Amino acid sequence: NFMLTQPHSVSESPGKTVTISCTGSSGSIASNYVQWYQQRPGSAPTTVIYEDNQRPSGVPDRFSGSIDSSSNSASLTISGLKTEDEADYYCQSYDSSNVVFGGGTKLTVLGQPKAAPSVTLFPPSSEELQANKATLVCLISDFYPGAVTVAWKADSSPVKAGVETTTPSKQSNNKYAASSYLSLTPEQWKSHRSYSCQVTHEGSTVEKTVAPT
Amino acid sequence: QVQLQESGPGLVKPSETLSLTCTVSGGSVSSGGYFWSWIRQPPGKGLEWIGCIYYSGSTNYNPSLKSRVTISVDTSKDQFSLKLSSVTAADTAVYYCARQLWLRGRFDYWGQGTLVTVSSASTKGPSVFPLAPSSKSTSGGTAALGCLVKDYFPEPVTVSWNSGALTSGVHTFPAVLQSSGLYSLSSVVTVPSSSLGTQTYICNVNHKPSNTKVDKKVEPKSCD
Amino acid sequence: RLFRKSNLKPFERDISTEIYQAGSTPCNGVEGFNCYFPLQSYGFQPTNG
Amino acid sequence: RLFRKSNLKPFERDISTEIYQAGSTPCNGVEGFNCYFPLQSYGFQPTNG
Repeated sequence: NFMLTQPHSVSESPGKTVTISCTGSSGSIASNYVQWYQQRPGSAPTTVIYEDNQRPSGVPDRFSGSIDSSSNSASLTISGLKTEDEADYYCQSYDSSNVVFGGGTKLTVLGQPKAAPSVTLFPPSSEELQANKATLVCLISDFYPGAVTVAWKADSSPVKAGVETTTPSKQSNNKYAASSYLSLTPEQWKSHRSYSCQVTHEGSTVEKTVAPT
Repeated sequence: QVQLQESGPGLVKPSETLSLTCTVSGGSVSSGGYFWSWIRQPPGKGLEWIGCIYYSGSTNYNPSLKSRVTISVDTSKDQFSLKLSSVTAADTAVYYCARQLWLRGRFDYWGQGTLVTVSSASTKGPSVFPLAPSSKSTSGGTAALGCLVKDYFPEPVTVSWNSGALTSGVHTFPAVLQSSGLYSLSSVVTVPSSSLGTQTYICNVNHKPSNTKVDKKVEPKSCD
Repeated sequence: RLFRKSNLKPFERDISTEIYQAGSTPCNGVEGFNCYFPLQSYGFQPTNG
Repeated sequence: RLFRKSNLKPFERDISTEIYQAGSTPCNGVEGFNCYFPLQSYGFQPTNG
């Protein structure tokens, strides 16, 4: 029942010094070796320090670890923060034939230009109609800030059932992109004269419409 | 030096058997007195230790994962494999086979993490539908066209335009959960309106988990 | 506030935006090296822990 | 230059146009309270003494 207590979020400005704790509940930290791991998002972890006071060959001198067995908290002193240091930190122990890791500490620093929400619409295809399905796709792209609200409209009638939208996502040109889908039956597609998707962004509204043709 | 490579499928159904094999190139499993271990990491969560093994029959397991982990070492093929039983939906984690020497020490070399998201026993092929551009689908001198990837399971799907020839203006959107279980997304490209009736645009939607490759041509809408 | 010349009496408010000498520089009692006003801005964020 | 954060080594140049902080509070590097622009114009005049 030995676990390593690690702070969830630690955030400081670059260039200063920080302290990351690793606290053991039952077993003392001086009983077993503690290994710290620094892992990029979407990448394999890499050992940043081991044996509690000495460094691996490859990392800078700033990654220093200390052991305070009185409070049962293992400390990792990191000084002079940079851009590449913004990553997950995990501490390891061994207990007794059962390797136990830490909770995890990541650093987050806390930038896009404004843009115009170009919106395009498509009607359901004939191949989809032959499959007894219909879907109206609403697309929001090249916009900033990434906070848009979607509202489908039937024949002058709001639509909420079957509405699926996507959270705004960063593009390659530093803008946001978004989507909205309206699952619909083939007979309801031809029941109304027109279907329109309205996009509200920063007060302004961009509206397009489609019709069964 | 030495490197570690994982294999095996990226999927497993609920209440089934997982089979992930990690291979060794550039070194020997039996030589050096070297141990072997597996580590998983859920997305957004901390690392979790599964178990460790020796080149002999010595092994040890996490008591949370006890009586469920079966790991074996075959020296002839110079690799080691882990078998997991009674897998659930909470076992969705990025699995790392871990080259490590000191049992109380460190995982000095890490293999690349294979994504194994446990499916919801609903794996199925995608339904690709064309998105026909029209006069109301363009705003100015540029037009938009794409393909709709709807009703597929599980993640992910790779969509490419003209076998990767068209990359500029191509936007890939994250998927969203539908009203009933399944996923849906789309991939679109912005092109000038002059090249609508003179250029052919074909989207290539690939679904490796369902082993389905669908090529759908995109044409302007024909009014009927 | 981060800095002070010495201790302060309890139940006393200090609004001094006057130079604090970390070492010893007069710097016209306005600003310069080794002389800063003690006031400091925070680092609040709704996405904190 | 009238204001500087720290003492400077001999034989160098200071060109940094960042708003010097008269107080420890950051101002996002803008001419606000407790933070003033370290560069100033001269007062040269042909009719001086």
